[PDB]
Amino acid sequence: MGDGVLELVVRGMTCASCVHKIESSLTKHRGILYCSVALATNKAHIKYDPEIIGPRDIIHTIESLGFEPSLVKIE
Ligand SMILES: [Cu+]
Repeated sequence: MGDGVLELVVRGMTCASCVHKIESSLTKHRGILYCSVALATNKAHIKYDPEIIGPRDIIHTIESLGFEPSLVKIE
């Protein structure tokens, strides 16, 4: 219970192809309520249910796509 959002700076992902790579690849794992990623600040925000899946798992998941994630939550 209780939602959550976290932003990770995803170094490597930096064109529309990479955007849709992350976004589409994310929108399938349980926990993910909403993804979106933006290249302007090379950020990915994953609105994951902060219970069943953790920042670790998101890190590994994004790493599997070939871009380096590190949690920040800027805004
Ligand atoms: Cu790209």
